Amino acid sequence: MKSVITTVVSAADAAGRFPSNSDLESIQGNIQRSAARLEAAEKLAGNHEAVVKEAGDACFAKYAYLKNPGEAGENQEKINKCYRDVDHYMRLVNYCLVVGGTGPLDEWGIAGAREVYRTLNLPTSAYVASIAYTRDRLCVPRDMSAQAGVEFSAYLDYLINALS
Amino acid sequence: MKSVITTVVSAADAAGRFPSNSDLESIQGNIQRSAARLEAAEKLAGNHEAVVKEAGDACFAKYAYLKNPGEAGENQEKINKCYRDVDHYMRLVNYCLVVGGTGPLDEWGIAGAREVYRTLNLPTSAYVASIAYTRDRLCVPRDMSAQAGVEFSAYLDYLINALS
Amino acid sequence: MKSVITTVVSAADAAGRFPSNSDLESIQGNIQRSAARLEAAEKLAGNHEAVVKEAGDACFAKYAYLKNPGEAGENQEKINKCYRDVDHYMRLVNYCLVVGGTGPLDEWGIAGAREVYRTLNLPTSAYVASIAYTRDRLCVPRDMSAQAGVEFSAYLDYLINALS
Amino acid sequence: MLDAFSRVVVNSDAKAAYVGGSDLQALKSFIADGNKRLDAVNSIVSNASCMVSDAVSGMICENPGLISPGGNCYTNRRMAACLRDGEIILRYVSYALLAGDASVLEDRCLNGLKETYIALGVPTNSSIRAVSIMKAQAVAFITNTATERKMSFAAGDCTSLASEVASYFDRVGAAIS
Amino acid sequence: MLDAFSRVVVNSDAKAAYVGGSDLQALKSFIADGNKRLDAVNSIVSNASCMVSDAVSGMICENPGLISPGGNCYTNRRMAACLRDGEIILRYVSYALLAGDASVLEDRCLNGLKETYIALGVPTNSSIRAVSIMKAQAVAFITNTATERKMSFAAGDCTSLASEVASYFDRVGAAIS
Amino acid sequence: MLDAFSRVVVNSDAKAAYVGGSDLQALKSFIADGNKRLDAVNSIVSNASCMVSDAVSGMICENPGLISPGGNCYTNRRMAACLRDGEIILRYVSYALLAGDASVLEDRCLNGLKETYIALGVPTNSSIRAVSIMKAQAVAFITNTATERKMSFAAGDCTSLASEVASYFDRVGAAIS
Ligand SMILES: *C(=C)C1=C(C)[C@@H](Cc2[nH]c(/C=C3N=C(/C=C4\NC(=O)[C@H](C)[C@H]4[C@@H](*)C)C(C)=C\3CCC(=O)O)c(CCC(=O)O)c2C)NC1=O
Ligand SMILES: *C(=C)C1=C(C)[C@@H](Cc2[nH]c(/C=C3N=C(/C=C4\NC(=O)[C@H](C)[C@H]4[C@@H](*)C)C(C)=C\3CCC(=O)O)c(CCC(=O)O)c2C)NC1=O
Ligand SMILES: *C(=C)C1=C(C)[C@@H](Cc2[nH]c(/C=C3N=C(/C=C4\NC(=O)[C@H](C)[C@H]4[C@@H](*)C)C(C)=C\3CCC(=O)O)c(CCC(=O)O)c2C)NC1=O
Ligand SMILES: *[C@@H](C)[C@H]1/C(=C/C2=NC(=C\c3[nH]c(C[C@H]4NC(=O)C(C=C)=C4C)c(C)c3CCC(=O)O)/C(CCC(=O)O)=C2C)NC(=O)[C@@H]1C
Ligand SMILES: *[C@@H](C)[C@H]1/C(=C/C2=NC(=C\c3[nH]c(C[C@H]4NC(=O)C(C=C)=C4C)c(C)c3CCC(=O)O)/C(CCC(=O)O)=C2C)NC(=O)[C@@H]1C
Ligand SMILES: *[C@@H](C)[C@H]1/C(=C/C2=NC(=C\c3[nH]c(C[C@H]4NC(=O)C(C=C)=C4C)c(C)c3CCC(=O)O)/C(CCC(=O)O)=C2C)NC(=O)[C@@H]1C
Ligand SMILES: *[C@H](C)[C@H]1/C(=C/C2=NC(=C\c3[nH]c(C[C@H]4NC(=O)C(C=C)=C4C)c(C)c3CCC(=O)O)/C(CCC(=O)O)=C2C)NC(=O)[C@@H]1C
Ligand SMILES: *[C@H](C)[C@H]1/C(=C/C2=NC(=C\c3[nH]c(C[C@H]4NC(=O)C(C=C)=C4C)c(C)c3CCC(=O)O)/C(CCC(=O)O)=C2C)NC(=O)[C@@H]1C
Ligand SMILES: *[C@H](C)[C@H]1/C(=C/C2=NC(=C\c3[nH]c(C[C@H]4NC(=O)C(C=C)=C4C)c(C)c3CCC(=O)O)/C(CCC(=O)O)=C2C)NC(=O)[C@@H]1C
Ligand SMILES: *[C@H](C)[C@H]1/C(=C/C2=NC(=C\c3[nH]c(C[C@H]4NC(=O)C(C=C)=C4C)c(C)c3CCC(=O)O)/C(CCC(=O)O)=C2C)NC(=O)[C@@H]1C
Ligand SMILES: *[C@H](C)[C@H]1/C(=C/C2=NC(=C\c3[nH]c(C[C@H]4NC(=O)C(C=C)=C4C)c(C)c3CCC(=O)O)/C(CCC(=O)O)=C2C)NC(=O)[C@@H]1C
Ligand SMILES: *[C@H](C)[C@H]1/C(=C/C2=NC(=C\c3[nH]c(C[C@H]4NC(=O)C(C=C)=C4C)c(C)c3CCC(=O)O)/C(CCC(=O)O)=C2C)NC(=O)[C@@H]1C
Ligand SMILES: *[C@H](C)[C@H]1/C(=C/C2=NC(=C\c3[nH]c(C[C@H]4NC(=O)C(C=C)=C4C)c(C)c3CCC(=O)O)/C(CCC(=O)O)=C2C)NC(=O)[C@@H]1C
Ligand SMILES: *[C@H](C)[C@H]1/C(=C/C2=NC(=C\c3[nH]c(C[C@H]4NC(=O)C(C=C)=C4C)c(C)c3CCC(=O)O)/C(CCC(=O)O)=C2C)NC(=O)[C@@H]1C
Repeated sequence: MKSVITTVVSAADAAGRFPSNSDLESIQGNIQRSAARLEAAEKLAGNHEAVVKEAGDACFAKYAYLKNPGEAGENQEKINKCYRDVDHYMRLVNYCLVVGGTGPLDEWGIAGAREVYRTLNLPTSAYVASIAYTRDRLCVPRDMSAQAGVEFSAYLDYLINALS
Repeated sequence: MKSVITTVVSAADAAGRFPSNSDLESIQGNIQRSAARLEAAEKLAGNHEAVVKEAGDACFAKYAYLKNPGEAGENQEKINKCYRDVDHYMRLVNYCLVVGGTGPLDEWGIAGAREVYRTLNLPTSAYVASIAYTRDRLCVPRDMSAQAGVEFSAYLDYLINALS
Repeated sequence: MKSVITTVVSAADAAGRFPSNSDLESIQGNIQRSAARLEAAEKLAGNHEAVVKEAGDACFAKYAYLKNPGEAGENQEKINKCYRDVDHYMRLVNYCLVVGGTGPLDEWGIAGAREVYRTLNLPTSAYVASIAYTRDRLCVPRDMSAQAGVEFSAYLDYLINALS
Repeated sequence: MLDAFSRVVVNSDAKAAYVGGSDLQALKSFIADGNKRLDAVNSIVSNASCMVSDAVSGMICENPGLISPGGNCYTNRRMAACLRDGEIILRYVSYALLAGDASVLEDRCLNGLKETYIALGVPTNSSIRAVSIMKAQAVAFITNTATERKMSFAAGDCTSLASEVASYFDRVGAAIS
Repeated sequence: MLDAFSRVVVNSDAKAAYVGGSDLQALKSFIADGNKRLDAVNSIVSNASCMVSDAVSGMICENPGLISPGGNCYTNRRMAACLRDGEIILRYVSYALLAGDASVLEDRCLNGLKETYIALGVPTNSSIRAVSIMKAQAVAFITNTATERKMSFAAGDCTSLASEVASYFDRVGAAIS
Repeated sequence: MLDAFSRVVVNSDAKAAYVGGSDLQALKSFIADGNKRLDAVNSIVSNASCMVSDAVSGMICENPGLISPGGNCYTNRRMAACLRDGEIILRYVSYALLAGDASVLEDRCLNGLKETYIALGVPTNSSIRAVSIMKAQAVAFITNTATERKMSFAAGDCTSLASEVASYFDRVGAAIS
């Protein structure tokens, strides 16, 4: 699960080394930055249903064709799977804010996504519309502090770029 | 077992591919050519004892020294193993005509032959004399059609070249 | 265990070869040289306690600091382990004289020695002082014949160079 | 690997026998019906993406716990692996149909697979249901009786080819149970 | 590998749950006490050579048959291997302490080790005693109560870190018994 | 691998003992009789092709089912493998005789071989008969009592060398039964 800790430990292990100063110094960065990301994670945890509804709504408002026969949102059960998928990504963003790295997105959300969405004929731009809507809907300092926004937005761009 | 089918399937598998048009088109060649080779195979199946007797006789007529003390045909049991070996090759030629490829010769007759014949001091030219005699004894259209002869002769040259 | 025999056998095996003349001829060298080395081995076997006492004594006479608090010979049990280690090397030299190669030193005395002596803070020069003392104490023909001395001395230099 | 022809050769060789007229009528029919075999393989490969997608989605909509956390299809990585396995299996069944022999499927796909699925925790029962659905799809395509798509053929009986491909799909379940 | 944070994430993910305030107080403390954790890891790595040396020598002086012929520490090659294993184990325990999670130790060091020691004839009981001695040393260093050396720290309570590293050392014996 | 000399060294080392006069008389004889050992190895390697050929042919003429279809010597590929195995075994027995120790044979040839033959279906009983024939041939050559060929030696007693090579051949059967 990529994070500050796991990156430095993996690198030391690959070299047969004990932890040393740059490893400990890297981890001091955790101690400084954790407040901003854990603020974003808590805001997310506390309000994900409303966030996910707005994001899924924006997807379908942008792409009404999705609701046509044979398209990815042709019926209610498929529509609900779409909002569920937005909820999964938001939960993984919460996980990345907690871990302080992209590990939970990389492992549980991005790896194999291309193959899945292509095979199941789910258009990537619809996912990107959801995540981008959320990134641009973010309101600082209304919703959270500036640095909590930066952390939150970084993971949303990371996912967008991963899908693009 | 090398054939038209196994060559194209192996190649598609090596590439992770479904069968595609050139694979199916290759196999259409089976459907066109099978009549000529199955004619040769049936003629062989029906008359192998006479063929093998003529071929083994020609070997020993060409190489009377084989019957001297310490040579490969020094007694009757060794002589009979020689005609048996000619019969084995002829049976494998029948198999190649049926399969439409060299697989049965390659796998069951050629692979390891050099080592065996050298170790057991069996002269290769005696085998070649048998097979070449059969190739040149072939009589078209007396024995089979021109294209059945071509198929039959191709496998006999293939074996000769394999031993040379 | 490196020796004349094992070197030539290993080389033939690596090539898939039966023993051949240079292999047998190498082993004739055993038959010529064994007398000199087995003389040295027997002299060693018969007088190792006296040899080892002189060698360990010379180590500590050269390096009195070893007996200071926190050094490698700070107490009697550690001192006795030092003479024991000299005895082990001498026993391995006896083994090399018997085998006609460095195998027993390489395998049981040299391999991993650097790591062990560095980790346990045992100074290599103290070992070298013991072994060199023995090499220079050797007295020909008082102690053994000239060629037995050459064999004995070769293994002592081999170990010195291995530690240097 | 063997094909229909080399299969007969293997059986004959076991008895040191030449292959002659009596044994050759079956292979003569194999050849006479060869265009049908090519068409049957074409009807599968031409719909292979939709087959795999629909079969694995069908496995899941019947057993939606597969996509709960801890389900074996949960996460994109697992869903992608499963879809990949679905296509691999179809690809090897399609080789078996083109060759008229199961050996490529058994040797290169099925051997080792039960142990592997056991080791990974891939549920062999759901795997069998995905495979049964592809069986249903394959038979439909080969007999041009698929509900959502028709293809183009000279009219004739392909019952035997449909039966034969079903036997290859049935091999996968047998190997993994 | 996981760390303290990704551990919580794994547990939450099993329930499809977001990590929110209630679960976050523990990780907030983990962070608030983070300098202590860095100091504890520093006190071990800074004395790692002496630890391994003293622990393996201690194993031997308690069981001197280990260096008799046929003993598993006999010859330099065997002694060097054992010392190497001592340091490897310490290195992975030190990763576990820096990460606040045992998974790097379990996954990369402990898995396969019992079978390996069984196969080689490395005595798992003596191995456990070397590990117990390093445990004793590690706790001493982390609490600045080592008899022969002190290091420099702002005064405070590191009982929990000492307990935690002891639990990692105790994992090694558990895996190899 | 060990040879006769390093064998004694291994045994002495187990007791932390120097090798001295008492133990050295056997190795002194080994050396004094060393030219005989070289001659014995020469008489085998110089006839090795004929030995293998005759032994494997002898196995077959006694058990002609081996070359029926389904026999383990049937096809050139199988016959070539068997002949290859015959020569490998002889080559390792010839190393053991040159070294005066079985360890090269046991370690590099015999270890793993029963399992392998079991896995491949190579008949271990026929394998033993081929090996027994090479034993008979080897003893004949070393004692210059082969019926079809004599070699050149200064006259003397090589009973012990013949006994010793027979013990190495007898090791192969023991390992594969
Ligand atoms: C979940 C709600 C769910 C499904 C998803 C679905 C799975 C399913 N599918 C079949 C049968 C077929 N699927 C076919 C696939 C295709 N036909 C096409 O035209 C396109 C190219 C392609 C992909 C869409 C085909 C050909 C069949 C065969 C029957 C038919 O033609 O109608 C089944 C039935 C399985 C069986 O018989 O055992 C299932 C379960 N069903 C779901 O409930
Ligand atoms: C054999 C005669 C024998 C030993 C060798 C020794 C092994 C041993 N060591 C301990 C405890 C510790 N060793 C420590 C190591 C060090 N302290 C230092 O200052 C340097 C840097 C470093 C290496 C010398 C430490 C810190 C301890 C903890 C206790 C302490 O500080 O005094 C034990 C006790 C093990 C236990 O409690 O189970 C043993 C057995 N003892 C021998 O008998
Ligand atoms: C099948 C009809 C059949 C055989 C083939 C044969 C196998 C066999 N061979 C022996 C004994 C020996 N073979 C030897 C080989 C050679 N001697 C040579 O001069 C050349 C160089 C070389 C290869 C031809 C030798 C030396 C012997 C030892 C006896 C002897 O010298 O006469 C046996 C006897 C095996 C036994 O004693 O258990 C067998 C079965 N016999 C066949 O029936
Ligand atoms: C069951 C599978 C089908 C069905 C198949 C039939 N195909 C028949 C004839 C035929 N098909 C092809 C195409 C095939 N041959 C190729 O070479 C290639 C690609 C390389 C393919 C895909 C050909 C050439 C022919 C021969 C006739 C022609 O020239 O068009 C056929 C008629 C009987 C026969 O020839 O055996 C049948 C029954 N028919 C069906 O109705 C189901 C759906
Ligand atoms: C138990 C392990 C110890 C102990 C540890 C404490 N350390 C405390 C403060 C502290 N320590 C460091 C060093 C650490 N931070 C780093 O960034 C690096 C290297 C990159 C290291 C090794 C720092 C920076 C601080 C913060 C205070 C300062 O600026 O100096 C501490 C005080 C409480 C706290 O800050 O949490 C304790 C208790 N103390 C002990 O007595 C035992 C022996
Ligand atoms: C049983 C194996 C034999 C037998 C062997 C004897 N060989 C004797 C002497 C001898 N043989 C060699 C050849 C050997 N030494 C080599 O260096 C090499 C190749 C590098 C080979 C093949 C030598 C040099 C000698 C020494 C005498 C000489 O100079 O010719 C021998 C005599 C007793 C002895 O020296 O130990 C025997 C008995 N003799 C037999 O009759 C059976 C068949
Ligand atoms: C929303 C922007 C889309 C949309 C989405 C649909 N997704 C469908 C299925 C589905 N989604 C995923 C990814 C999701 N599952 C996970 O486990 C994780 C991470 C933990 C994520 C992000 C998977 C793997 C699947 C397949 C398995 C399943 O069915 O749940 C889906 C059903 C597709 C179908 O049945 O054909 C839809 C409709 N729908 C939309 O309109 C836009 C494009
Ligand atoms: C920002 C520069 C604007 C501004 C934006 C408004 N946002 C409004 C409501 C709102 N926003 C969100 C998503 C947001 N809440 C979260 O908890 C997180 C992430 C953790 C995000 C991105 C939601 C769910 C809602 C509706 C619930 C609520 O009111 O909080 C809003 C209200 C009216 C509207 O719906 O458009 C506005 C106007 N407001 C500003 O003053 C600056 C200029
Ligand atoms: C005929 C042109 C030769 C001749 C041949 C002899 N062959 C002898 C043995 C033999 N032949 C083969 C190859 C054969 N066996 C197979 O399984 C297959 C393919 C399926 C083939 C083509 C093998 C492997 C062997 C060895 C095993 C056996 O004995 O059957 C043979 C006996 C040799 C001996 O005992 O020394 C002879 C004499 N003899 C001739 O005069 C010409 C050269
Ligand atoms: C051909 C250009 C000549 C010709 C040749 C003759 N062949 C004679 C008999 C014959 N040929 C074979 C081998 C042949 N029969 C087979 O079944 C196969 C392969 C499947 C082959 C290669 C045999 C076994 C026999 C004897 C049995 C029989 O008569 O069929 C032949 C008879 C006299 C003789 O033995 O020399 C001749 C003259 N005949 C021609 O008219 C053209 C010029
Ligand atoms: C040599 C060029 C000198 C010489 C040297 C002396 N050596 C004396 C005694 C002695 N040497 C050894 C070690 C030696 N004995 C062995 O068995 C082996 C290896 C197998 C070695 C290297 C020992 C253990 C001893 C003491 C027991 C004994 O006397 O043999 C010696 C006696 C007086 C002294 O201790 O210094 C001398 C003078 N003697 C010479 O005449 C030439 C010039
Ligand atoms: C889909 C219908 C299943 C399902 C499938 C999963 N398979 C997973 C991994 C996997 N599968 C194989 C065998 C496959 N690879 C081959 O090369 C061949 C044939 C040549 C086949 C049939 C392997 C070796 C592996 C491991 C390597 C890899 O991951 O690709 C898998 C991932 C397991 C995991 O998460 O650890 C899944 C989910 N799972 C299902 O629930 C339905 C029933
Ligand atoms: C020391 C406290 C023991 C002891 C240790 C020995 N270990 C020996 C070999 C060995 N150890 C391992 C596992 C180690 N390597 C790894 O990479 C990792 C983790 C990633 C670990 C924990 C392996 C794989 C091996 C074999 C390869 C090698 O030799 O390095 C060993 C040599 C055994 C022998 O002589 O055959 C020893 C002596 N022995 C003891 O008596 C104390 C209890
Ligand atoms: C001959 C007297 C036997 C017999 C032998 C067969 N052995 C076959 C294959 C084989 N043998 C080995 C072991 C061999 N290779 C080594 O590298 C070493 C020592 C270092 C030895 C002793 C291996 C690994 C293999 C498999 C790889 C290969 O084929 O070379 C074999 C082929 C078996 C098959 O057809 O599948 C045969 C026939 N068979 C007999 O009936 C007599 C008793």
